[PDB]
Amino acid sequence: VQQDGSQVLLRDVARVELGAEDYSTVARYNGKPAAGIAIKLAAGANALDT
Amino acid sequence: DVISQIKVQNNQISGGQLGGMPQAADQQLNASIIVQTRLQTPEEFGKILLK
Amino acid sequence: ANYFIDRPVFAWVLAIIMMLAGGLAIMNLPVAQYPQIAPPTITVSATYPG
Repeated sequence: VQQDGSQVLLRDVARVELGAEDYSTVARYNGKPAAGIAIKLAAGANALDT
Repeated sequence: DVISQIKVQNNQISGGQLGGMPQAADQQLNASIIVQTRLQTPEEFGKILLK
Repeated sequence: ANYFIDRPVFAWVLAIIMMLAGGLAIMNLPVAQYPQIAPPTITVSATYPG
């Protein structure tokens, strides 16, 4: 808070944005943005019904 | 004071990258930044600035 | 041995038991492309941002 009285906020000194945790990876599927998951099965499980 | 100065001047400061994700377009430079490293010899330790 | 020749019903019962056990096994038997071939490995991952 300045002596004038104007309040200094975070937005006055920075840009706040919902971004990513890790920016060092570009994943594209046929040229379009995408994210994937790998399923690793279990022990004693049926790979067909799973 | 000696302990605090040793802690300050024997650190592993992580500088970062001169151009890193999210980087600007048409960016053609990528390098790491070195700021500080842990001391290695007693000669370096004896040169720590106390005041 | 050779005493099953005198007792065909015992042989047929043994065959039926074998077939039933095989059906039960096929009903609940894990399937996969390959079994655990690689030796076990443990991965320790640490992140130091910057």
